[PDB]
Amino acid sequence: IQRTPKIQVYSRHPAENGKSNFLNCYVSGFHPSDIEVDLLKNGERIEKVEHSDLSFSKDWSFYLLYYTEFTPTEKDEYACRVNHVTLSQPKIVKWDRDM
Amino acid sequence: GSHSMRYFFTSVSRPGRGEPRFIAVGYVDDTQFVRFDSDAASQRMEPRAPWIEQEGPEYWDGETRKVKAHSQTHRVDLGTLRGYYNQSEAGSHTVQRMYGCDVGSDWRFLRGYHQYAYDGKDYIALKEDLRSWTAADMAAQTTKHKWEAAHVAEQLRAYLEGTCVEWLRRYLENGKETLQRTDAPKTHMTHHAVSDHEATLRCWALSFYPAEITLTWQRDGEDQTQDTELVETRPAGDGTFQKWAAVVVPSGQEQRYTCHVQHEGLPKPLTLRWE
Amino acid sequence: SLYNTIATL
Repeated sequence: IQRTPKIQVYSRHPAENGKSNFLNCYVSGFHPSDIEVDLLKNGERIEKVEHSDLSFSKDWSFYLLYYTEFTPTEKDEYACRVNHVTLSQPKIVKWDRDM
Repeated sequence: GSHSMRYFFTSVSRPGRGEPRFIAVGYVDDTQFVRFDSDAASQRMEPRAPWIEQEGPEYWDGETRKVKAHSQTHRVDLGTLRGYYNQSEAGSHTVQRMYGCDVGSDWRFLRGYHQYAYDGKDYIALKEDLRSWTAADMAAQTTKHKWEAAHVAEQLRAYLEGTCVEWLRRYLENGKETLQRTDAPKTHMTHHAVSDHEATLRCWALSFYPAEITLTWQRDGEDQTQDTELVETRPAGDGTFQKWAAVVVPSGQEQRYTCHVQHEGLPKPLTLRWE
Repeated sequence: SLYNTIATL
């Protein structure tokens, strides 16, 4: 069977302009495991992104955490781009400081 | 005060060229301590937690040898399953396995498990009694008959009740500084005006461990589920977790709502209310 | 610590 991914974009610590932090894109509940995940800065792909080791839940669906060190500003925009077999087109979730 | 140890294994066939992708991770409660990735350069079981780096060479050589034997069994299984289901060799398929043991508050064996899945669905699992099997379909039925005659359950029961419990307790002591410590959630509430007459109250739970937690909203001392939103618990990335719950309320009536936080790291539940 | 033996499907 196939399962579409749930997506959450957020920072590790409370966002504060000028202060180093970490940007996370958490994808879960999907199947199969092959998935493409990219973090974006003003529409452009970030190179220094890493992710956790593939693991799964009780229902067998997978989850992965993608992250990168960053420094938020009042202007720069951030978002997570996810593509999967269950998706007609790449899905993009913009980062929201209050979420 | 219960604890557990679990191992997760995933194998994905690649018909185009080569062997299946194999990834294995080990966990103690919600802390990952080891991993193996067939795509990595080391080709060895590797440490993912500081407290496991205490084990000597014989440990790592032994774990590496076993995880490799594990990947080879999965490689064979993918082929066997492809036949059981009469499927083409052109498509990629997935086999997953999870096993482990739990110790109760008395630190004695509580329960063990060994489950298997093909393409994201239950295939065969070892029952709680650790003597009988649960087969989802007729492909799994053939597997079950073969494992009964070979007495696979008995062999597993010996590991799950013995070796598994013994090593879980050893890891718990070696990494007691973190593994036997609970991190109470750090809470606060935010307020956002959505209109001239409505506002959203968001209750935050940050940097807590273990992941298990319950957040609930009440209005005038009574549980409320309508007009609320609860996100799934997520990893902070530093070993802890995060969660929040939000409710839409009439501007000026914020004081009627209370957020209730339950977590084992808290002597008694927390109650937050907006200023 | 991983299990030593593992039977096939």
